Amino acid sequence: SHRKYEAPRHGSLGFLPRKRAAKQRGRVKSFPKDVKSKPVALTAFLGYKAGMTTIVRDLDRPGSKMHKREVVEAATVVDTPPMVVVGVVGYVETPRGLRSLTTVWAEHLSEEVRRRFYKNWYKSKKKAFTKYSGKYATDAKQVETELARIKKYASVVRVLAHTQIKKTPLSQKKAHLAEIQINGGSVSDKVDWAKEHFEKEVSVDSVFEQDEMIDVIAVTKGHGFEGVTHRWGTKKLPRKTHRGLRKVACIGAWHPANVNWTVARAGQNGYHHRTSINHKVYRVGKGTDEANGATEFDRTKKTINPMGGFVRYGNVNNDFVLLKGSIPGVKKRVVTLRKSLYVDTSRRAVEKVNLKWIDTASRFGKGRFQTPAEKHAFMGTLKKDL
Amino acid sequence: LQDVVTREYTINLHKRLHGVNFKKRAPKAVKEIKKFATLHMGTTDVRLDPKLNIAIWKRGVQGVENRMRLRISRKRNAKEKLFAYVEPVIVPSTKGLQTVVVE
Amino acid sequence: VRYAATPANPAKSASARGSYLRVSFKNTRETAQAINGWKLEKAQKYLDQVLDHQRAIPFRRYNSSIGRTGQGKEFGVTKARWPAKSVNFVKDLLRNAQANAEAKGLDSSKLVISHIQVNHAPKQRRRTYRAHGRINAYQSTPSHIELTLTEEQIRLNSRQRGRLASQKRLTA
Amino acid sequence: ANLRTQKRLAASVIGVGKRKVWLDPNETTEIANANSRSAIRKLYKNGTIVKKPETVHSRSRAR
RNA sequence: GCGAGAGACCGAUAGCGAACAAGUACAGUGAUGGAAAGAUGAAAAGAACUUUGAAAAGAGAGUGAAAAAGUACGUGAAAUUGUUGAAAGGGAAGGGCUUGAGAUCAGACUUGGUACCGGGCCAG
RNA sequence: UGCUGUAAAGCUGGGUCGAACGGCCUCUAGUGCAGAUCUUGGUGGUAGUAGCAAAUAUUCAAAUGAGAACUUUGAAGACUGA
RNA sequence: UAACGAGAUUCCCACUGUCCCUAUCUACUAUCUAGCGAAACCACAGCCAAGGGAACGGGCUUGGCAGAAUCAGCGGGGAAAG
Ligand SMILES: [Mg+2]
Ligand SMILES: [Mg+2]
Ligand SMILES: [Mg+2]
Ligand SMILES: [Mg+2]
Ligand SMILES: [Mg+2]
Ligand SMILES: [Mg+2]
Ligand SMILES: [Mg+2]
Ligand SMILES: [Mg+2]
Ligand SMILES: [Mg+2]
Ligand SMILES: [Mg+2]
Ligand SMILES: [Mg+2]
Ligand SMILES: [Mg+2]
Ligand SMILES: [Mg+2]
Ligand SMILES: [Mg+2]
Ligand SMILES: [Mg+2]
Ligand SMILES: [Mg+2]
Ligand SMILES: [Mg+2]
Ligand SMILES: [Mg+2]
Ligand SMILES: [Mg+2]
Ligand SMILES: [Mg+2]
Ligand SMILES: [Mg+2]
Ligand SMILES: [Mg+2]
Ligand SMILES: [Mg+2]
Ligand SMILES: [Mg+2]
Ligand SMILES: [Mg+2]
Ligand SMILES: [Mg+2]
Ligand SMILES: [Mg+2]
Ligand SMILES: [Mg+2]
Ligand SMILES: [Mg+2]
Ligand SMILES: [Mg+2]
Ligand SMILES: [Mg+2]
Ligand SMILES: [Mg+2]
Ligand SMILES: [Mg+2]
Ligand SMILES: [Mg+2]
Ligand SMILES: [Mg+2]
Ligand SMILES: [Mg+2]
Repeated sequence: SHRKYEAPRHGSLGFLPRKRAAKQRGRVKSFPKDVKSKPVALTAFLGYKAGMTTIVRDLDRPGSKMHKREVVEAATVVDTPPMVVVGVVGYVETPRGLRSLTTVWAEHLSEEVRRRFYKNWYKSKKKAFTKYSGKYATDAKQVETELARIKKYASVVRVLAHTQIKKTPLSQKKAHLAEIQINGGSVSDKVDWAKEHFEKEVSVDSVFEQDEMIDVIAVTKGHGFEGVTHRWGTKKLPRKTHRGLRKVACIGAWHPANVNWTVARAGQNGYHHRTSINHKVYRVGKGTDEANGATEFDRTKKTINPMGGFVRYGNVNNDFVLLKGSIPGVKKRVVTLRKSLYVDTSRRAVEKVNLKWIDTASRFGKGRFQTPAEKHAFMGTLKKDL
Repeated sequence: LQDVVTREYTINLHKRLHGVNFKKRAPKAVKEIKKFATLHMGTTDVRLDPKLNIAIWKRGVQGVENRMRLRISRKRNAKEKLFAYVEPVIVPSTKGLQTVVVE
Repeated sequence: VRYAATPANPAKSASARGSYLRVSFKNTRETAQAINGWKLEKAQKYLDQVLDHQRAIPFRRYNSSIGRTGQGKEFGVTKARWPAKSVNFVKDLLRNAQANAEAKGLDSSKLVISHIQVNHAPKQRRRTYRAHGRINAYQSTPSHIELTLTEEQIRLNSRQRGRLASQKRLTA
Repeated sequence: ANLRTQKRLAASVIGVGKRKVWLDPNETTEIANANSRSAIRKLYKNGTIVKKPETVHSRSRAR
């Protein structure tokens, strides 16, 4: 018999299987399509999710009832110290897909990226890349030969870059190393850019501008094993149901005499790889700026950090990206910021953002001050102040 | 390295007992103190002074103090060459106190 | 008494037996197979680390719906346990066979567990009480354990010969 | 090593409950040899066995 | 019932329920119901003694024709199981037919006759 | 270990074992098992699995012992609450 | 027919997680370990689709396919068990 009444399916069949991500570092499935006429530039950057804040902004959207009027908006802070370029990979077009031909490395790799190649660094002789570092002996013709091979045969060139995780408050010492595709210019142009950027820092301001729409690649928050009621949002069974109610009552008809893949079942929830698109860049802050959180209307010399620091992260002492809204992942997660894969000319994409004010009250409670100076001005002298 | 040594420590039993079953808070304060002495003296043989047991249980099964000042002595002992002896230190307040070597 | 396997050189071997031991047969089979063929001192250190949960006994046959552990990676398994009663009975029998080898004058640093096996012993019956006035079995599955420590032309056809000879004559 | 009988005898000799009998923990051998009520009387008089004081229930708040 | 002699009877799941401390143990308020259970060895000669172990036991030794008879006792099947060895194994396995491979077994130089006569088998 | 018979089966090599047993001509029968939710006994897979979760609650030390979460004693923390 | 009713029924006030529409928290489980350790059930077993067929196959025919050993859950099937 048919359903008595119609209802939509619970959950999406396009995000199956609901399994744990194979890696905690989200991987760029697809890079922006290459245009030769553009200048040579990176297409992605790695950062760390610090926390969320609030801004106030004047809206520029004609025809809206909030046009030219202040809106209060949630924003996400991504701590993004400069990444270090250490390598370059060439890819070849084959009737079976892209194939990595050769990887050329820089002469010197920092300890934080050489820890990436170890499970037990403290017990090791730390021999990684020592013979390769010797390959640069006084002529580096092996390196020049591999670079010429990439120039001659590669169609896609990606750089190898690692985060400087020692500049973040994280206790982890392993850097995060990722391939970032180089777009723009010829293959030779890309190879020359990578070689000249070996062992150099690349900042976020060279990849992302303000008001850009960018995508976020991350692994979401893990929740462990979860029942169908919260994993899939199914209806709770009546209160008087025997053996429990956080279930799906019928998991299949008699035929097919199997359980179908489309039925909601209990299992692991969260910790999934997600690609989230169209997050607007409200701010590309600078770590050297002592007024990170100050705007043109709030001239309080103020960093982006809330009072008492970001909860369970610390302070953002680096360059940062302030994104509109929420991004997948948790605090301290490595986040991949990717350039948009299409050209959006909508007013939401082309609006120019000018911030009025950034909230820096404590996130550890109902904070009511933006600054210790404001706190002291409000409360006056305390006993501990003598 | 000296194998025979006495030091005074403050142990924060509050964070170690956070969320613990109320009828298991004093037994777990016993286990946390043993693990504390293993952490500091390096010995899995940890002996608790009965005056320490009285101080732990003084306010019942869930009345364990937030901080306790302990005197821990490593002494020569077996299957364990040394052992740690934990006994209480009576102080006015258990705040602001650092680790001290007792000569 | 007859052991299952007799040693090849009885002068370089020592044996031990334990019969009607009230220890789990399945656990004891797994712990015996975990040290079958080992050096005696290496197996003794290993069984101590098992008693201390520094290392595990891999459960290979009688392991249905038991837990998984990271201490099984050493043996390429996921299902391993730490059966203390079986380890203690096996340690007692290894100690006894080592005493027998010392009484024979053998050298303990050269001893190898060359033979060890577990058989079912006769069951010990008890009673369990069930819903609706029923009685069920509550048996024990005991073990017999035994172990031994050991110190460490071509005929050719007429034409096959003819071909061979004529090939020699070609090579001077 | 098992002073269960001695504690029962001491409770009967003293006239209190077993909860109020104190057996000297440092005199286990001597108490273990006290097989009779006569020997229990002797240890009670010597102070090896002590009648513990009653737990106070004060009527001060009721008054 | 008492006393005898027998059998083409049964041979310990049989024969009486009972070959045994059997109308016993045990059940049921009761009337009643009612089992299982034979076998070391000619003879206990039932393993002194040494050694490891808290002990049970083990290992040597000893008795014996035999311990491949140690009272958990003649022989000691099968189900089921351990170890060793051999082999096979992509959502069962097992079977028939056929050949290969490996293993085992067999057979004419015969009960051969006097360098030769002749024979056996497989083939051209 | 093989041989014989279409077969039911018979014979035989090796191992184990210890006191009786067979061929042939006949007689006789309580004479042949895969099944009967067969009978009695024995044994598996399930499976080291379900489980060992009511009645507030145990802890430190010493003694004893080969061995102590569970025994004894002491100290404490609790309960039954006439 | 006053009164009475763990009797059946309708409406109203109060009340509320019954619901919109779910979320969070506690203990005991489950879980993992040491020890202990059953039972139901069992022709052989265990991937699908169609066919034919005692007219709804795990086995047959034709296809799809198909890679050790497994853990927690689960209730589609075993026309599951009793
Ligand atoms: Mg419909
Ligand atoms: Mg949850
Ligand atoms: Mg109900
Ligand atoms: Mg907060
Ligand atoms: Mg909690
Ligand atoms: Mg399990
Ligand atoms: Mg029961
Ligand atoms: Mg009853
Ligand atoms: Mg009979
Ligand atoms: Mg009978
Ligand atoms: Mg017999
Ligand atoms: Mg014989
Ligand atoms: Mg015999
Ligand atoms: Mg026999
Ligand atoms: Mg068999
Ligand atoms: Mg498979
Ligand atoms: Mg063949
Ligand atoms: Mg052949
Ligand atoms: Mg005889
Ligand atoms: Mg005859
Ligand atoms: Mg008949
Ligand atoms: Mg039969
Ligand atoms: Mg039949
Ligand atoms: Mg039957
Ligand atoms: Mg039966
Ligand atoms: Mg279990
Ligand atoms: Mg239960
Ligand atoms: Mg009370
Ligand atoms: Mg009435
Ligand atoms: Mg069937
Ligand atoms: Mg089908
Ligand atoms: Mg049909
Ligand atoms: Mg079927
Ligand atoms: Mg097929
Ligand atoms: Mg279920
Ligand atoms: Mg079902």
